Amino acid sequence: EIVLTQSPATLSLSPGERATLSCRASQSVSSYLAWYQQKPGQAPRLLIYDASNRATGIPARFSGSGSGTDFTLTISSLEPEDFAVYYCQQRSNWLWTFGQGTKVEIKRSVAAPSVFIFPPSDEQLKSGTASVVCLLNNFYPREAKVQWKVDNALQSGNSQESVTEQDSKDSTYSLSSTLTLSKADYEKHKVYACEVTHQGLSSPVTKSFNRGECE
Amino acid sequence: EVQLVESGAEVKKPGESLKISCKGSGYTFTSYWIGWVRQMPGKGLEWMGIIYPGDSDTRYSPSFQGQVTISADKSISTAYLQWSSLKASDTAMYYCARFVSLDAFDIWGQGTMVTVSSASTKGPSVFPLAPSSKSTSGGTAALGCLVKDYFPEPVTVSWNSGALTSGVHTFPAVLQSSGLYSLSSVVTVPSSSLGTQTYICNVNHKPSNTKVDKRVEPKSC
Amino acid sequence: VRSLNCTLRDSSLVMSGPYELKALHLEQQVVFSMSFVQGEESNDKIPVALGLKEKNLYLSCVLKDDKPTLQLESVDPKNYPKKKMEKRFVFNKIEINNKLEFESAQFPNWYISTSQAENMPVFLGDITDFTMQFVS
Repeated sequence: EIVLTQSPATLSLSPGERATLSCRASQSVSSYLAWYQQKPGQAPRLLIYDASNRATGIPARFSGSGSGTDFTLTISSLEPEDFAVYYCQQRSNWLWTFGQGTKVEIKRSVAAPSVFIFPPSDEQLKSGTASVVCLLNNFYPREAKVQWKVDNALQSGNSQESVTEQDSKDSTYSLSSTLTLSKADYEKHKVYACEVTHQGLSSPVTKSFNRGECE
Repeated sequence: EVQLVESGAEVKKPGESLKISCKGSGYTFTSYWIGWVRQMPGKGLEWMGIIYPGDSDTRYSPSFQGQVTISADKSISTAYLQWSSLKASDTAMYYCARFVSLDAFDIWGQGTMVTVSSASTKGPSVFPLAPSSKSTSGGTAALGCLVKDYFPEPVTVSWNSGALTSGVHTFPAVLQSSGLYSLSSVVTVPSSSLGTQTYICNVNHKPSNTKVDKRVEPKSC
Repeated sequence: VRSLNCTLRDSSLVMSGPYELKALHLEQQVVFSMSFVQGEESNDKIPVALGLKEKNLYLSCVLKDDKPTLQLESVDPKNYPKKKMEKRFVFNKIEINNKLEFESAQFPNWYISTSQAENMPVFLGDITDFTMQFVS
């Protein structure tokens, strides 16, 4: 069985830098190895076929090489539209497989999040539910830890988060976390706090509010 | 132009049958193999199966043998992919692509999203996320709208009718245990605008034919 | 153009992938639709083109890198087969004694060829000669 394995999973590099992406076959294979690009929101497109041949329309900054088990895609100098996900692919007889993908990501300087918290709306309280939103704005790198505490009890299992794609202007992430409680559970407790840990912060930041303070 | 066009997005319940289609033009459909590829949300590409439209020679991936059927109608230049009984785990984007002898997929369809849930279409409630001292930094304030409990994707959000685009972050939706989605949109503004300039999110959810405009008010705290 | 359905065997062929052939030993053999085409006829050598039965794929010869190479190639069924086949598709069928040879017109002295070993691909260059079994 032939597996293609790509490395690294995330390749963080500056715009303008050279990028080398690796695809390794579990066993030796012909050099009929293809590479595809998938821009965010889009269908894959063919970039390279038979290891080193650019497909029609593909700019000259893309190259491929390799043979045996070891394959590389090289982009000589990264442009903004190069920051995307790349997959290698091959076929042995009637089996086709893909590597798991490498995401080419924009490296930039560290940036701490601005942390903001939003208590429940009055409209939502009527409805029977309390959603508390913690916002982490314009930070780098992607890794961040958000913890919820209600009267200092560390919360588990009642929050979800998501993260935007790198900002087109400053290359940062922003993250939203939502704690959701029944109105009943919300009125029991007093203090609602979002605690944020990230590489740009010299100590964790805690944004909080008290059930009665915002109107 | 050489082209493959897939059918539109599907939202189905589990246990339902489904057939999606992939139609080529600008070349001979009968002369080239056509593959189907699966991509789960946030995941990689996985090859499902392949068919030669001329004679409908069909080969499947061992992990998809017997889970799906791949067919073709040469008179319509159309290949198909189908399920008898959908599960939630079939929720994915599905692509069709042409495989040429130089040993690659050289032309791809635009994809078709398939979402399998028992949830019924439902428009969102939209709640303000008020600016205050809890959302201020260095002369600027953050405010937003929470877009809660809709199905299915997607919703789009604008601010002040597209007059305000700077500093806007609209986040990916999360699927709640509910089976309904929820998302937030925020924007950061000069705190000195809070007294003078009204802020409104315009929330569209085409599937439910809803459009909600919610004014976002400062909170004194 | 006159066509016959026929197979080839060594001194069997199978479709091992979507545009690949392999030679091995025994009944899922590839049936070719052989056509006689314009070119240079002389003692026991007839121009031929090889297509697959009910697949619009025809064997052809190209330069990959800068070496002539054998590939199965996609073609429009409306246009194919035709009597004036393009040279890449043109194989010079040669019969000596009781055995056949196919020589790329585009690149003389290059032949359809198979390995001695089992399950190896069919290639342009080692057995250069073949047996034909004509069928319904």
